[PDB]
Amino acid sequence: EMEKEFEQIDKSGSWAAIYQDIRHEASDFPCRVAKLPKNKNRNRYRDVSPFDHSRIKLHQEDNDYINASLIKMEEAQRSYILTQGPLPNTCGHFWEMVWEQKSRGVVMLNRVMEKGSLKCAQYWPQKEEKEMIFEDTNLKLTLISEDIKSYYTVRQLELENLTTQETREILHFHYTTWPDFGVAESPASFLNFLFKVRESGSLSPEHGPVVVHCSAGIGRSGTFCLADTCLLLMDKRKDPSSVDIKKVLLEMRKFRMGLIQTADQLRFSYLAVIEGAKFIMGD
Repeated sequence: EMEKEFEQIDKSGSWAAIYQDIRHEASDFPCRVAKLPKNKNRNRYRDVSPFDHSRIKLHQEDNDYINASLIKMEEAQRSYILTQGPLPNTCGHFWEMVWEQKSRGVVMLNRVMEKGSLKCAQYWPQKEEKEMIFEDTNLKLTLISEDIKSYYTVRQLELENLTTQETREILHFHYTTWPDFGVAESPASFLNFLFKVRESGSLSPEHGPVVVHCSAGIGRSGTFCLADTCLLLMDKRKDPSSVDIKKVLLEMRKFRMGLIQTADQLRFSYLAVIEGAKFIMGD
């Protein structure tokens, strides 16, 4: 049981050492498109770029670059798009990607402002009567409804391709209570949030991949998809105890660098999977 490894790592207080080992073993692939001069202002952080082989390409010949990666989990049969929080100049690209990739859900794990700085542009409308038009990509975005809860908020958005006037409903799942520093004591509310996304259909194979982002698109975003995939694998396998979280994380890091940004986040991912596995187990 992953839980035994957990308590072992706890007794010997070796979380930084386990986490460091993941950093060392993680894949390294080129990110040459991300690093081209003409793309400097499409990247929020210099040290966080999508690998060329897994990057999402916008369907435009001007510049197809967005800082976003397709994380395709073979065995789990789940795909995710991990991206950075949009920039003042990349909100049109963001919604273009959502349109072109046929996503049904957007999962946002940060607040627009955290620790007194902007982590992300205000990329969706806050009022029904003031829609947003992204002129560079010819999309219209309308707030349809908003359900604010204690730990998260779910919004129904209407995205319209102004070129063809097709419309789709996008579900926006906004986790609003990740603490500014470190991680929560109990994974309970994070798990609750994950199940709400799942229940929405947003993760389901009839749709394009869910779009997941925080500020850089690797820390909280990595936690979300790591926990989801681990739980999915435990449900599907004949031997659930066979699910190795470290091996899943390294597989995911083949598709985007830096997933899980601290040993705290690693430990929390364990916690979430272990606690979550209890519902998944039959209770």
